[PDB]
Amino acid sequence: NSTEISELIKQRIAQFNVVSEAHNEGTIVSVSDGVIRIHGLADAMQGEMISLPGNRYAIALNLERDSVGAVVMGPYADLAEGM
Amino acid sequence: EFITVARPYAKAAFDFAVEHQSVERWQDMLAFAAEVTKNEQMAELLSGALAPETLAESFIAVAGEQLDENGQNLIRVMAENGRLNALPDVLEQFIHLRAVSEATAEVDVISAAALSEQQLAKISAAMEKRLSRKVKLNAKIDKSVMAGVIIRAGDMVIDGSVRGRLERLADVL
Amino acid sequence: TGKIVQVIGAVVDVEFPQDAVPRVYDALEVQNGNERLVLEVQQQLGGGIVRTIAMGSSDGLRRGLDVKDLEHPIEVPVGKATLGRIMNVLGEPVDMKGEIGEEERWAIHRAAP
Amino acid sequence: MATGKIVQVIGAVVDVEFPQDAVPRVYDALEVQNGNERLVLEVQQQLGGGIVRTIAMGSSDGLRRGLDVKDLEHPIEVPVGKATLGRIMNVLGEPVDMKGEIGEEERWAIHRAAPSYEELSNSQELLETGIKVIDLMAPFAKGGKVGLFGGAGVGKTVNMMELIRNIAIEHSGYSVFAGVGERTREGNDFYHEMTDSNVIDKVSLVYGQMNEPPGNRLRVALTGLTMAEKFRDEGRDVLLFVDNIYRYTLAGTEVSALLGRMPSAVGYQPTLAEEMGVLQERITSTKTGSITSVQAVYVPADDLTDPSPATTFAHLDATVVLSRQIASLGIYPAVDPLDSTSRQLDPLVVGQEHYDTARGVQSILQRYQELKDIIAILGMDELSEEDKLVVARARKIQRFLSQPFFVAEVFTGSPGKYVSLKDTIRGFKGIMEGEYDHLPEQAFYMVGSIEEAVEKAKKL
Ligand SMILES: Nc1ncnc2c1ncn2[C@@H]1O[C@H](COP(=O)(O)OP(=O)(O)O)[C@@H](O)[C@H]1O
Ligand SMILES: [Mg+2]
Repeated sequence: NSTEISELIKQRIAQFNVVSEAHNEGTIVSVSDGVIRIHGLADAMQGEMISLPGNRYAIALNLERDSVGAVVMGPYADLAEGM
Repeated sequence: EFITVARPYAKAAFDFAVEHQSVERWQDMLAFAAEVTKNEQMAELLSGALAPETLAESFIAVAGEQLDENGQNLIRVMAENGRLNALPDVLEQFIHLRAVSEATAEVDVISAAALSEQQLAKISAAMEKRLSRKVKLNAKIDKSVMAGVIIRAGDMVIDGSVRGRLERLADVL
Repeated sequence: TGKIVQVIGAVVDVEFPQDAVPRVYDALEVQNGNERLVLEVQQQLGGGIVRTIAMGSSDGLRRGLDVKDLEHPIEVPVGKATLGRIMNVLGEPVDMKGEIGEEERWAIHRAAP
Repeated sequence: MATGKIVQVIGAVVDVEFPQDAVPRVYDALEVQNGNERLVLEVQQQLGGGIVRTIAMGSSDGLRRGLDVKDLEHPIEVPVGKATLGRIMNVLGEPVDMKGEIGEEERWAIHRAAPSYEELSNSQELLETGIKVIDLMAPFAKGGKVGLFGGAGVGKTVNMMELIRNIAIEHSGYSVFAGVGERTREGNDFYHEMTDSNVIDKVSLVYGQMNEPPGNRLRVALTGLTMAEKFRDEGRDVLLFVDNIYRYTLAGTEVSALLGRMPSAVGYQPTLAEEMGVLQERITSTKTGSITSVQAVYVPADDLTDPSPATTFAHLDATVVLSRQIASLGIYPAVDPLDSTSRQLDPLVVGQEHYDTARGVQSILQRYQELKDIIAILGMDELSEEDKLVVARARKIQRFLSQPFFVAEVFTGSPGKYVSLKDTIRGFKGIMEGEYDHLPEQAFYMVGSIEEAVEKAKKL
């Protein structure tokens, strides 16, 4: 039922209204010791500056699959998940 | 590779489907789970770092046409361990396990052209005497064989191509 | 609101709902038996889990206990009240005299001048 | 068409995923547009299903996950031939001298196997050099490997510039200079020196400096060999100068752990000996043609026991160990006569008078060394007269090993001296036989032949 079952899935996914992140955006998923992990952010170059909430920036140093490692330039105790 | 993490869940499912006489239903259920796990949006939900409980609800709800024992649990427990990318491997593991218990071998034959269906039936009965299983031949028409046949029987194979003999003779020289 | 999920020696992991996870240096409170234990958050892991350090004895904690999320750092008395007295890391009085009569309390994580 | 996508970029290491058919094989090249910059990747591992892990031959900055990669179905291939003479190139064989295209006739892959055991050719055709200590203690044949071992600042480069002057100008054959991990200033100073002396028309230069990402420093040594091996296969006699073998191994160390390898004894890669072997077994003189090579070898921390210098000692025909002590004492070149040797130092192949002189010199200096701490604590008065004699002759011998170089004139303000081999023997034999026992030690310091030792003695 492969074509029918995969349509059934596509419609139920859309109807649940789960949705992709935009390219050039992501979310912080872990904050620890001045290093953050961001999910998403597909169009991030290595060494790029990513704007945090606030005027704070982080440098993207590590481009894993399914994660980004960035380093925070300043005080970091203000950040959280979901940003 | 996910084969190793597939193995505990595939064995638990296969050990369980025979306690409930529904191997045939479980197989198509897992083939379902393997096809949905390939979807490009579902893979983004899988990579999206929800907590396992709310992610589990976000997967169980989307795959509701499954039994309480079967779908809602296997998908949740593999989701807590983050193993759901193992599902295409859990499927093949499950199939193999079945073919083992049912004393079957999914023998493949390869040839330059079709066999006479007397050749092929002889091949079946002879492989069933070489092995100790009910064989299930499937042929392939590969023109590089040129003549003869290859019989592949899982990890074991039997080369009867002329090309293999030609390149063997080229090295006996 | 949250629950203890791991107790590894001195560190304690607490799981919170997705929308109210404590900030990177907030303090939490647990009733460890008959005693109240303060925890200090160190890391926000993913899925609303935080790693914390126990400000007291970590024995007796059981997984599944319920923590209480205070919304401020460790805040200690300061000034003329804390002048003849012995105090604890939590800024509690440790001499057998009564309470410290402070007008003000400061969080202990501040910035250098 | 493009066929792969980048899936990880951790530091200098890039992973690319391809269809499970036609995955690139090991040591292949790949190409990606790093913005406007064409970036080359070299495949190092086939790992997992369809994935390859690779090293960037350029800066890794500016790469995104999901960039398209095109697989060139060959290794890194470099220009080889006469068109390479007089030109500076990078590891990829691209001109860095701004004189235009190379104009090559042929291009060759930098990864190739070494000569077979039956191809190797025996030689004892001893080269003569102006340097006294080397020609006395470590003479070397045409077609042999020479290694200059030292820690930082002991004279490796000044020695190699002197040997390039003395050997290469008499040599009529083409030469290759491989600047592995060289300082950019020293590379420019060399290029201008050759350009002024008009010997640049017979040297090909490959430069991979310190600033370049690890893949360049890793692979630039192999581009040097690939050019020298083209000249050898034409049948020429070639001179190959390699500025540091050490920073090839170090360029391997930096990237090794990111390639997933478990660490070895001193943090080196597990494959240090194979990586050294595969490179150094190509540098050989075959029946068709001869490569003669001089290599400088950095000695980390000045310990000759560190795995990297320790393994390379077993590949070389002559090993000139420089020492920091002798340099700190101000004796130049700082060659240690006790540690340095050659396999051409045989009575059969050198003159038997040469061999006897060398054995004498080494015996005397060894006998001085053991006396040193005795004199330091208990004092010179508690030697005997025959030891007071041999301690004097030892000091005279240890001065007569020093020499002014034409390329070490800028540092010291004195002319440069070239001594013929025969004059060297004649002098050291005369000193040991005591024909000059009456001359002061400074009459031997920083002088040429022993006739110049008696002229300066007269002035003294
Ligand atoms: N023969 C020499 N005469 C005068 N100075 C020398 C001589 N050899 C070395 N030096 C001094 O020691 C320095 C360090 O040696 P050099 O060869 O330049 O670097 P390295 O030895 O590390 O390759 C030289 O730059 C020079 O200052
Ligand atoms: Mg040097």
